[PDB]
Formats: sequence, C-alpha cells, structure tokens
Amino acid sequence: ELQARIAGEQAAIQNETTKLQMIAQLRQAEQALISEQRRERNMRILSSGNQGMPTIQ
Amino acid sequence: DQWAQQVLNYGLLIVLFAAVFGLLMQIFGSYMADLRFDGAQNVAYAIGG
Repeated sequence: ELQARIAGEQAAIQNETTKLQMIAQLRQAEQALISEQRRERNMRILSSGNQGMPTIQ
Repeated sequence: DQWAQQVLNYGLLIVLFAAVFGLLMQIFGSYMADLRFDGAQNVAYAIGG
C-alpha cells in the first residue's frame, strides 16, 4: 500500500509538471497577444484609410 | 542722407516682419494646435501640411 501511495504521489508531481508546461505556454501566448494589440494600435494610427487633417481657420 | 535711408530700410523691415510674421506664425500655431495622432487623422496629411 505504501508503494502504491508513493506511486500516486509521483503521479501528482507529474501532473504539476504538465500544469507548469501549460502555464509557460500560456505566458508565451499572452506576450504574443500583447504584441498583436500593440501592432493593431500602430496600424490604426498609421492607416492609409484615415481622411482627416488639421483645418486652417 | 545715407543714415536716413538705412533708418527707413530697417523701419520698413520691422513693420513688414511684425505684420506678416505674426499672421503666418499664428496660422501655423493654430494648424499645429489642431494636429493629433489619433486614429482619425492621416499622419501623412498632417505632417505634409
């Protein structure tokens, strides 16, 4: 019974390892998404579809 | 005669520059005061103006 308990404990540590891998992937995805938002803002400022300009009055 | 001519020269200079420079610099100031880097104004249009 103690051997099987220790085996279950190893399985739990395995699960934590998988969870940490998943957290690292999510971290990378979040950084990529922040970069995408930055580039969306940049595109919106510099878009050639803009039609406005200051008016002389 | 020469002193008077130079006085007239620089007086006319100061008059012309006062008037025209004030007008032009006020126009430029207003135009730049309207400039904005929002998503609604063309950056090329604004910088070119």
